Amino acid sequence: PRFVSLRAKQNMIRRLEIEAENHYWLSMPYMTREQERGHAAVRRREAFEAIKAAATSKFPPHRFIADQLDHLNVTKKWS
Amino acid sequence: GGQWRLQQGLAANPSGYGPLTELPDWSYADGRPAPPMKGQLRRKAERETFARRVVLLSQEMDAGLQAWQLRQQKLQEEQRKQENA
Amino acid sequence: SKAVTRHRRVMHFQRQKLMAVTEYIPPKPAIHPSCLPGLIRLLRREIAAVFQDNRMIAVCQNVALSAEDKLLMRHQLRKHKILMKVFPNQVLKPFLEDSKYQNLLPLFVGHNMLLVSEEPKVKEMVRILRTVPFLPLLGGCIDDTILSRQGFINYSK
Amino acid sequence: KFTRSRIPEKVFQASPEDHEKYGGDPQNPHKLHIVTRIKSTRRRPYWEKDIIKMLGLEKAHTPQVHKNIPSVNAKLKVVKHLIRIKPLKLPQGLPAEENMSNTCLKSTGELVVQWHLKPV
RNA sequence: ACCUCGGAGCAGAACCCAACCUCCGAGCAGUACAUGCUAAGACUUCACCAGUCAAAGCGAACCUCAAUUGAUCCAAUAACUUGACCAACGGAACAAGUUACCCUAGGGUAUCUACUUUAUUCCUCCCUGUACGAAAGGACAAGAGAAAUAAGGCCUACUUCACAAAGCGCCUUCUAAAUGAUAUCAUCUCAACUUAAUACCCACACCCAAGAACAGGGUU
RNA sequence: UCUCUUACUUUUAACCAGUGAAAUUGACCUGCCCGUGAGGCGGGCAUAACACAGCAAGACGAGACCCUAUGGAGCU
RNA sequence: GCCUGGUGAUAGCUGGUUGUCCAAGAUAGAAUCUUAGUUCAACUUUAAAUUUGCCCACAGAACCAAAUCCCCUUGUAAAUUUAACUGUUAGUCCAAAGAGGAACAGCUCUUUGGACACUAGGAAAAAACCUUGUAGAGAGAGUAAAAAAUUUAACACCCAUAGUAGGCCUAAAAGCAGCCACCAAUUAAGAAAGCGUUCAAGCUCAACACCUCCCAAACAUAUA
RNA sequence: GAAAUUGGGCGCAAUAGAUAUAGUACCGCAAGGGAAAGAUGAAAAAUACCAAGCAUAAUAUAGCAAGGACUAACCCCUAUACCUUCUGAUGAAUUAACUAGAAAUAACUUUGCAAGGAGAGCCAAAGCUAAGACCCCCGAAACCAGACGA
Ligand SMILES: [Mg+2]
Ligand SMILES: [Mg+2]
Ligand SMILES: [Mg+2]
Ligand SMILES: [Mg+2]
Ligand SMILES: [Mg+2]
Ligand SMILES: [Mg+2]
Ligand SMILES: [Mg+2]
Ligand SMILES: [Mg+2]
Ligand SMILES: [Mg+2]
Ligand SMILES: [Mg+2]
Ligand SMILES: [Mg+2]
Ligand SMILES: [Mg+2]
Ligand SMILES: [Mg+2]
Ligand SMILES: [Mg+2]
Ligand SMILES: [Mg+2]
Ligand SMILES: [Mg+2]
Ligand SMILES: [Mg+2]
Ligand SMILES: [Mg+2]
Ligand SMILES: [Mg+2]
Repeated sequence: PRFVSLRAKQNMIRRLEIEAENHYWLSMPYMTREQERGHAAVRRREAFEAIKAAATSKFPPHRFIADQLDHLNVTKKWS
Repeated sequence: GGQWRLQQGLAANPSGYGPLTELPDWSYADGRPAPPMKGQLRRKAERETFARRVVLLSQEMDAGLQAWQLRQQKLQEEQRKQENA
Repeated sequence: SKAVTRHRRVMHFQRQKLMAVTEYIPPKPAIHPSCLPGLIRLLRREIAAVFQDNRMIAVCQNVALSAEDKLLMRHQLRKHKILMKVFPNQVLKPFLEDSKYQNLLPLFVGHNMLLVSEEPKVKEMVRILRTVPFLPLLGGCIDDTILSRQGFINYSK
Repeated sequence: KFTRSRIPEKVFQASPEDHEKYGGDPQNPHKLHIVTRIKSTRRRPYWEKDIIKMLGLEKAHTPQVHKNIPSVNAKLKVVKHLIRIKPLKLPQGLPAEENMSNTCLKSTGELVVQWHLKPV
């Protein structure tokens, strides 16, 4: 058995108030659904062509002579 | 006590925006200003991308309504120019 | 445990918090409201007819008797054309002011019975009342003149 | 069974009392929302976890701008118990390329495009 | 009792969903002999295996039912084909009972703490055969007794015994009235007012009624 | 044997001297009550440290009983 | 029997598997001499290729509730395919819809979703409830969840004659053993609502006249 | 599962390596089982510091024995031992030493050469050759053969 304090009721209530104002601001969209249609299709398509393009541009890196020869320096000495 | 600070338009946490966290902490004793704080550079980058997003979304909304008005005007022109001959 | 049980099932704690937050709150006014602000005409016609009937009236405290004793008093006054009337003084207090009886307003309270008359056998009624050591004669009023009990001795004699 | 909850449309129809309560106009409404996650997606169904990831609200107490269009409003209606929504109001204009760096979104909900750190 | 297959509910509205859960069924029959041959595209019992549907085409005419079933190998057959209540129904080519004699692998000499000297009852008798009752009846209380048990001691006798320890022996055991408001009577008052632990203990060596050791008592 | 046990002797014991095992052992600086799911966790309470002798309430410690193995063995 | 060998017998069973650091990672099932196990799938992992995936709006999905399927926009960033393999599965509890049971079980069996086998804070302790997640240092700050509230039961003071001991049945049963009417007198008391008597007589009610040892300590007063 | 046919040490170094200092001591009636261990120096005709366990040096209210700390060891505050088996009892006195992942079909990565590769055999519709990279320890009752035993 667990009982409900005043803290719990006041907390619950302030969450209910935030919720009610969320209900208010979702009650008046700037556009209708007919107006919004395809208003951002270009930017979505370009974004996915970027995802697609980074996916299909995956390949091993370049190998260099300077790195392989630069391993010879492990026996660089003084004279 | 941060609900008061929300009443006054301040950040709810005094470590938010405003003069305590955004002025530089130190200067040179000559009066040369310090190089900027790392967190302030980061934060200005966040605010700038936020502002760019506000501008970008606003412009897509406006272009959206303008394109819709062209589709409605051209539908009505296709109504009136097909009631003839 | 099933959804229907025999005992009242323990709620989930947010269920219980919902139930407590959404309790009924009654309205409270600013000021408490409690701290703010046929037989009757049968008696009026009947006893008002008795007002115009009688020339002489008397009255007593006729509560101090038994049933058969009030039957004896009823028969011994039935021997006369006097009448006895048990009726509420509740209506008789507006009766007196209707009949212009200002000296009779301080007369009719508590247990009383009318002895309305036109012929005085009230001396012989006193002769019946002298054998019983109680039940006094309350003052009457013959023809808008008041009778004290001394006046009942004088007029009755 | 616990399922996904439809919410009727009468819930999202303002009354003039509510226009007196909050600061809204039914004619000429606002363009941009500010959405902030103020509740956890833990102990919430997986669909709400997903919608929080789509809207870009993985970190709590961090504001995000959205469009006030019915698609975004549909996603917001799914997770309206986890978030907070306020209109993005703009006292001065939207920021030009001159004022692009020197902005600050204040607590009130307004986005000021000149953010000095001097007192008035 | 069951083991495979199908229908319905569970599982209300795409699909899926268990139970030694609730109810029905199946292990065929009938007709046709183009129930010929081919072939796009699909579905699919949550895998696989199996299952299903199928346009166009060539060739001809001018299937019902829900389930109505069985892999591989092997046989039989010139060939086409055929072969299990393999029902434990994904089927080992052919193998029962029992073991309290069962067996194996598995599953369900005190170290520490604590501790080691915190008066009841029965019967008798009296008061009294009074109170009370009205006769029958018949008190309490307090007192004397005798017992018994428990508790604490002790050895004068008795008994086991004998510089002593014992018991079968003895000793001791200390809520109810008036008054009275709310509610002028009354009223017991979750009304107020008034009235009805002492005792106990406390500063070398040798012998001891003290003692496991240590301690203690005595040593004039 | 028991009501109902008592005394004594020996042994054992305990102390002193010599000699000197074993089962056991996660670490321990090893309390009580209630509660939880109990030396150790929660709430209370308690609480200088240290041997020696006892006690056996608790801590810590085989024989059964059931099931399983596409595990054995025996008997008919 | 015991010894040596086969023999490192075999064990779907028990027990055990040794440096560092980072990363990704948990719950459909089908067959099986099978339910202490395996195989396939599902889920998981890496690498690779590509192109859509997820969220979804109208329209749409059958006769005899919550929802789902489908799905452009939009918000996002993933998905499918190819290659290669391991491992995991009686999950538990809570919320909801149910089945079996006793509308018992920390009981058994499904479904949807959470959480736990991953962190921290709270709820007394506390796998599964609430808050909360992505990792470091700080003797900074704002918050989230988060403290059980109750205390009861007075009641109307009176006032009662008469047709009548209402008829019938009943020894008589009278307002009160039963049937039927239930009128009436004074100002007004029912041919009677409870005690009560074989029956009576007596008592009230309506109505008349006044109206094993409890278990934080505690505390009702200072501005949220 | 054929055939024709073809043609000294990137060892061990006294718990290791042999069981081996020895098949001795010991155990068994017997067949048979079967150990352990040594360390000077050129000359013996030259006699340090380090495991556990203790001792130097017993102990002081309180509690997985620490951590945050702190002027201060304790006192204050926080803190349900580790392994393993389960969705969430087992084993361990302590120290030292010993004691448990063995396979390159296919795929991948890196070279060589490339319509060919390979030091015959084999593969090849970009292949082939070479390398790298993957697969544990202990434990029955038993069964069989041959001995040794009354
Ligand atoms: Mg399928
Ligand atoms: Mg079978
Ligand atoms: Mg089968
Ligand atoms: Mg000794
Ligand atoms: Mg306990
Ligand atoms: Mg313990
Ligand atoms: Mg002891
Ligand atoms: Mg076998
Ligand atoms: Mg083995
Ligand atoms: Mg096995
Ligand atoms: Mg990770
Ligand atoms: Mg089988
Ligand atoms: Mg198995
Ligand atoms: Mg689509
Ligand atoms: Mg050896
Ligand atoms: Mg040492
Ligand atoms: Mg402590
Ligand atoms: Mg380990
Ligand atoms: Mg012999």
